[PDB]
Amino acid sequence: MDIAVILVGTTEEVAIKDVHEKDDFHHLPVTPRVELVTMQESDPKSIITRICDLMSDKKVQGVVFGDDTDQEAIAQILDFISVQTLTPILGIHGGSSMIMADKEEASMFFQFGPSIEQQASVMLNIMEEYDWYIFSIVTTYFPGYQDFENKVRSTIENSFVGWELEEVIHLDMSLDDIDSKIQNQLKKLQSPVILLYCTKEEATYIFEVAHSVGLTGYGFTWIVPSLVAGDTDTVPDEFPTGLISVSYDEWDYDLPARVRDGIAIITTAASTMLSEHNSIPQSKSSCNNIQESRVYEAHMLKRYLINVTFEGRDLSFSEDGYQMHPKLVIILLNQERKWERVGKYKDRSLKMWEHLSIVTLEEAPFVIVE
Amino acid sequence: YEVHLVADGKFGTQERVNNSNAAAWNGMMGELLSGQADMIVAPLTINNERAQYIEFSKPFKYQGLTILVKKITGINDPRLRNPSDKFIYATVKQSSVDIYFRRQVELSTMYRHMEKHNYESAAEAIQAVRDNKLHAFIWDSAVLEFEASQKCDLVTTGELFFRSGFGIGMRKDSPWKQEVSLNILKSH
Amino acid sequence: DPKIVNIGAVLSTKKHEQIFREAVNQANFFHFTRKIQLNATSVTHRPNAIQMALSVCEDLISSQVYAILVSHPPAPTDHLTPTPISYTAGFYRIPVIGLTTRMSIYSDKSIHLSFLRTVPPYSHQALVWFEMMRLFNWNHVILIVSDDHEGRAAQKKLETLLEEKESKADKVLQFEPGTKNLTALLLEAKELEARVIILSASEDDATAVYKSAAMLDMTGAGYVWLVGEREISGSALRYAPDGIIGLQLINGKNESAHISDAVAVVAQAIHELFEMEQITDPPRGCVGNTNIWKTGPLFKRVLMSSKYPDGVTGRIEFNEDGDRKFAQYSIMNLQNRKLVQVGIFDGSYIIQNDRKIIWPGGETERYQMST
Repeated sequence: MDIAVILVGTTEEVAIKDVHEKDDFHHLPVTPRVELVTMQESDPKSIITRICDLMSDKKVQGVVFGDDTDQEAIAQILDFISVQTLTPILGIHGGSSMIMADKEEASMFFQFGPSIEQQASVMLNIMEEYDWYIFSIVTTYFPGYQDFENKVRSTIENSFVGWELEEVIHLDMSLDDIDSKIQNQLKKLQSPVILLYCTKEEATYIFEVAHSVGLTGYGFTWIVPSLVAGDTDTVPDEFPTGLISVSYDEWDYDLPARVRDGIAIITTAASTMLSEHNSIPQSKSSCNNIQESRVYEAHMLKRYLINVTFEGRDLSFSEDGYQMHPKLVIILLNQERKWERVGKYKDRSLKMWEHLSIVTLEEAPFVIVE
Repeated sequence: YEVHLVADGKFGTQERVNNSNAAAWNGMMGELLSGQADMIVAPLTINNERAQYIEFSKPFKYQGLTILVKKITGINDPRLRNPSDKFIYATVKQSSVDIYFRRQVELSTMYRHMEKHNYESAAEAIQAVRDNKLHAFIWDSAVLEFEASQKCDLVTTGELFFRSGFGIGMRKDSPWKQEVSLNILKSH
Repeated sequence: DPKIVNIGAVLSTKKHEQIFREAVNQANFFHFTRKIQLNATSVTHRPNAIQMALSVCEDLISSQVYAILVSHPPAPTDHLTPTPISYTAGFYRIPVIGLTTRMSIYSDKSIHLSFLRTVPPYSHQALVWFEMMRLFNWNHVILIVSDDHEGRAAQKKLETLLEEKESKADKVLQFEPGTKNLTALLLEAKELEARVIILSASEDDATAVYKSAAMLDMTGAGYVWLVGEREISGSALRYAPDGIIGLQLINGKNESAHISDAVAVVAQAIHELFEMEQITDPPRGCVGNTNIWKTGPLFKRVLMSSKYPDGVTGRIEFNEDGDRKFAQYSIMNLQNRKLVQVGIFDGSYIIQNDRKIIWPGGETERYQMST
């Protein structure tokens, strides 16, 4: 097979990328042929240009993209490229890993990412783990609302337990306030556990407002989906400490390990498609001309390709194109500016890491041991 | 009129999938919203949870829950309050009584004792008391009193609690129900 | 001293490029050239997505474009060939404006966050259908949708429209791709009391729908048809039932008008933008910049709010999704197996043309009583 992978920024050529794949999966009857290129700097014009130019020198049937960047747009651009080449592309970190619009069905694209419902589920699991039964949701008109409410309504509703939803608040960041209408709503809520959903910046404003309201203070606790923490590299301390939020793993997969997983997915998919039809996946890569004939067959591969496994570990994707079995970490804001991992969560299940002692004895009905 | 019994033995209950609000309450009620039947004639208790979804005809009869024991001080029985592994009190899981137990917070503790040793159907539940497998049986009177007459080996006791009226279901949009209630009263 | 502000676009033909540059010069002439000036850079459509995205990163973004315009190509390839750019531009949050592309999938802010358009979608068409409802003074109807983001969004549109008012679910019907024969679902439809029918579908699908529907004689009087615009065109047109109510858009196949107006809006937006400070030029070239352009979202915010009601295409305002608002549709009737305008819809209020109404069946104009 013919494959290509790219790394952007860090100002470096790095041995570890060969080290990454360390000639991984050589055992597989089909061998990966890899061409590596890096670019110090990225552009939609630059990125668009380089991969196709690489199509001309490599004629690769798959691509993995990786970046040092915090940039949202890159992933989406790559989705467009998937639509354009009909050549699979995936990404293991940064912007490509960052969430994107619902992918075109015809398009083939993969990200090391996730969705909104799943995140809400993790928030619920986290709350359940600490047994925080009573909570409220502060949300904004930002996309995904009341689908967030809806997902929560089903998840909270199904369970036998009597947990309480106290308030749901919808406030438009647009029509910015002299009234401190956000202060006026937020001040009202008495609940100990708050789920917040908004744009990162909006989170800054809402938190300043909460600090004024006194909602950030002890015994109340806040829980957040992926978006607010974002890169996690930069953290305005406007966020209160003890803020609990979910984010992609880091110490679980090295940039090189993640690339190895990607190569493994592409070549495992190639192997499964081979096993099924005994047919070479290799296709003409050139974007400029019309898409190569027999590229349409690749379609079946994707339908087949959605779940790919290596190392007894699932890379399985989901219809959106996010890992169908993506991996995730429970993170908290450690004192000062630190983001420190706390729990790990994957697939269905999650795992996270005046006293006056009293003694008694069991009696008839008074004190009963069961 | 043309009548066909609903496929599901259950009258109806909300169920299934999580996303948005998905599917609809299984059973004859579901047929009513679906339009499989435009009007529902059956012994249906009338409650608010259902009531928002559909219009309800005026009731023409009353009835409540009670207990059958072979010949229990109250709906609140210290004997219930003093449960015993030795003295069973039996019900059907997924029977509406169970919904009363789950939905209500005040007695929520008492539900679990009932949950133990549940029976699948009405005949088996009456039989257990008749077979003397279970010392007590809890169900709404309308089904139970007729049986109480049928054997007399078994008896109903206490005061109907958690009772309710029975009425004919129609969509709020259908005006015929306006006559129905008007007729129901005239029949009363 | 002057400042040169670039703009970029992708259009069907060089003639339209000249129209673009001409319009840009018109914008320059009629607004202060002392403070600021506008400059145009552009490239032809590339056969594939990749050459074009590469064109944006290289040929356009190297000129530091503050925004991009895009139009559907002369020969449509698949659909949404302006998918990639919005993605590439989306990377730096450089605003994108379509003249063409009625596609609904751009309505979701998530996937395309830089995308604005001088048009609308199909989901919003339900407003017309909803507006249509005012006319029949019937609250009970039936909805038939394909299963996809399009149909489900449409369902959302009628229902969101219905929710403010008392909730109306007379009936709902969902179908799945590739089934040439759907008869049973309509058999289910007949059981339902409501006598009015409405549908949304793919080009191939509307044919199968009408074909199956005529079999059960749901095209007869006491039954009514309301439908989307795309559905009525093509092979489906051949098989359409009489008296149907249908929808048509205006100035959708014309790039030039939308060009002049879009650029006018862009000019107004830019001139409104520079009133604010802390502006930054967009990134120079695709190469070497992994970072977004901080101004871009602000530019989007003003551009969505940018008024300028007088325009060649009509009034200009943008909905929350960035989709165009207060758009105008032309109602259509099936009279004598030919398309006719019974009326035209503009703004929030429908307008009734003098033309004869077409209804289904042996009716010039046409709940149902279930004994």
